[PDB]
Amino acid sequence: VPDPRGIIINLDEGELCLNSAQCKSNCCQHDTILSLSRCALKARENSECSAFTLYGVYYKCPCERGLTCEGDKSLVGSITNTNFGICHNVGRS
Repeated sequence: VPDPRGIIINLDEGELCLNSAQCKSNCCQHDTILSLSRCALKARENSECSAFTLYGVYYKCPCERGLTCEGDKSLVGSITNTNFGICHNVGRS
């Protein structure tokens, strides 16, 4: 009996997900506070990205391989959870 098989993951983007660690592209995308979440792709250069990640669903997914999330301010009259950085090519050498 080779150890307990609890790691049942690997789902493509465009399908209904609970957390972000279930899809192949680790990005369960939140439909703005309502919580009906569907998987998506990671962010590209000059797009909004979440600089920290939890064990769960994301409002703006993190940056691609070699690019950083630039999370310095982004609070132009803040009431909801709308505070995000921009993807740029700093995390390489």
